[PDB]
Amino acid sequence: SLSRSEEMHRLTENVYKTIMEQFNPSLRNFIAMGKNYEKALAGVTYAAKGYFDALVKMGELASESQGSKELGDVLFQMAEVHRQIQNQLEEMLKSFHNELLTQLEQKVELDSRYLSAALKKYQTEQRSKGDALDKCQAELKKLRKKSQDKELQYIDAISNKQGELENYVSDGYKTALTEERRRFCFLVEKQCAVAKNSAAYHSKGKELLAQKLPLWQQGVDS
Amino acid sequence: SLSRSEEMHRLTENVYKTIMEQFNPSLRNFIAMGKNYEKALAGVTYAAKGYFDALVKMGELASESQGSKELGDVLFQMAEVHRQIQNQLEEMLKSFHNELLTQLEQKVELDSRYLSAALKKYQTEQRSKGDALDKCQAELKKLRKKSQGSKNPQKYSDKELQYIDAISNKQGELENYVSDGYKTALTEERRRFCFLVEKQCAVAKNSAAYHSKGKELLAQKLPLWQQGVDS
Repeated sequence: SLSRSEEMHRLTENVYKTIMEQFNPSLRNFIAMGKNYEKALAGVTYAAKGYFDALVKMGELASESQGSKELGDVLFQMAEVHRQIQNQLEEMLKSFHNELLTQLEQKVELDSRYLSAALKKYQTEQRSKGDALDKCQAELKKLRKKSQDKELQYIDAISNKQGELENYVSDGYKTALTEERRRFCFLVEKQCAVAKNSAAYHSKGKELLAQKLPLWQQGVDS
Repeated sequence: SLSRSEEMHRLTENVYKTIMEQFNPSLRNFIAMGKNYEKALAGVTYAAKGYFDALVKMGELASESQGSKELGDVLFQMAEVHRQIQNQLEEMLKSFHNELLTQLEQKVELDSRYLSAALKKYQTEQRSKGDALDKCQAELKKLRKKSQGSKNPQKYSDKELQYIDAISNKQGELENYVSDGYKTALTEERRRFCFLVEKQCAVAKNSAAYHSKGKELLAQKLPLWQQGVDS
């Protein structure tokens, strides 16, 4: 390591600062934004029922009519398809709250605070092994300049501190990057987890309509 | 129990009555729930945007990361799939509005008033033919009791045959008039339930296109995103 092992230290620092300065505040925004989105979804849930019952009611009247009885069956079936799709939506929504939103809230609420302490702790021991090396060198200097094997004790003590430091930094940086990568990953995963539940929503709708649509269409063209 | 003409006449009156007293009111309630449902979805549309921006921003922060840049793309793709799907919703929405709701709205608005005039016109006309028949048949009975068999003058017998002729004609016109009203009644009734189903179909057709566009975008990318997670 040259005088560039300074960069590695400085980098560990920025990684921690950036998670606090940008990552968490933006994630919070993401959460709030997601919640707003969640709230609108729940809205569709309540309104869906009013519509459902109105379909059924048209269905009943048709089933009670003088000569449009067969159409009552079409209406009921349409209401039925709506009920099932509406249920797959609620499944997705529940998965939106329980696996993405609630999770992220919990993992972000105190995260900056701990990263702060984690960073401070890192710098502290980093500053410690540095001050210990300097003072150790400020001695190998007081000796070499005074001698104008006690020297062998330092040159070999310096190199040990130089090693124990170079591998404390490199070590911090590794952890740091894990810290950064892990937070994005977690986000992506849960997103996938809900996107997967989303798929089961569209697939059921596509499926359900595929079966019934041609029949409803024929009942009309009848 | 006044023949098939009286029974059919009654069904005509009940058919118009059911369209005005139940079909139309329940249809207005249907439109009303349709609109509440429409607003709800519209609500989703707006929130969708903010969510979109958020995703993109996390994507940008990831592309500027040191060792998470890869994930930046997975987020951007998710943002994309979401934006597209969101547009497909806007569409189902537009058809839900332009083909069903607005359509049922003007159809229903002044309907019972026209159905009401239609009913009255039918009732009035079928009552004239009915009264005309009864009077006619009444003057006949009145004429017969003046009969003196073998001695009835030609003036007499000719008049009787004139009435028999007229009764036969009025009698038949009335029957068809009622018989014709009934067919039209069933058509008025039939047509509305049918129009509802049609529009419901059009919206369903739109709904399939949205749901299907969703399954392709996700079934296509999900497995790949599933990999980026695997790291």
